[PDB]
Amino acid sequence: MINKDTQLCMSLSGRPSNFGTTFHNYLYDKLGLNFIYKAFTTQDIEHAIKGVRALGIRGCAVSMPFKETCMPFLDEIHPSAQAIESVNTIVNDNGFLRAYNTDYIAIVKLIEKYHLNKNAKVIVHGSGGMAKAVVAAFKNSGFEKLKIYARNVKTGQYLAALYGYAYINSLENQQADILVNVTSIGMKGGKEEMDLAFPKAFIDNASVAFDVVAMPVETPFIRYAQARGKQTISGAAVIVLQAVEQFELYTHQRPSDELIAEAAAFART
Repeated sequence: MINKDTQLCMSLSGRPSNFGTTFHNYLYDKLGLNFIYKAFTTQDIEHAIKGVRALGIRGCAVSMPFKETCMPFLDEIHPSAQAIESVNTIVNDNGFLRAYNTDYIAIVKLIEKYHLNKNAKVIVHGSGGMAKAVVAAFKNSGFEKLKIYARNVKTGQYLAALYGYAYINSLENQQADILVNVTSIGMKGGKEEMDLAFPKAFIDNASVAFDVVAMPVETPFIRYAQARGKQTISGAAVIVLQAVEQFELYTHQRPSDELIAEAAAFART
């Protein structure tokens, strides 16, 4: 039951999804919070962000293609967003817009949650999407042994140079303990849906398979890792935790694990 004091939280993207509108509104209801959430789009990021401030909108998720173009209009870029020079979350504190990156925060949190060993050898396959957030999260968690495997050579080399890691154009001779997929390989509907993000021989020799692809959870990479009894981390965990972190920033409440799982189930539908 909306009233004048209800706070609006929102998202801005070139192609809005229903995930956050479903997920956040469910949790507001369950937690007794006088908040509503809606996804929006725009063709004018400048006046959209200036609008969020002027209208007293509390919270705004930022998606492609605005994660960098929003930044000139914000008041304070927090370390999560500084770490990868990209914003996915804005919190309006009485007109002062503070910027975060909860994809980065989520990845750091999952590294910790799964007790990944900073002495282990990591290979990241991919140079786009979540690659930068992944690479930075590992670096700032103290991992020194990481290689970026990617088909885009210049972007691959850049990411390695920026974070003090190495670039490889192939997997020959390489061993690794932690395999992370940040490509579109395995994505439902993609041309690479039924492809492996890493070769079986590589997965066999690894201990951890972390696939940032979220749909399906059971990509060929994840499924094979499970068939070999390896530890797995799925992209669904990333999407959910990054949303939870936004929710907590906006409302000052962290929902329980039980309610997050119900909300996630409500929103996958």
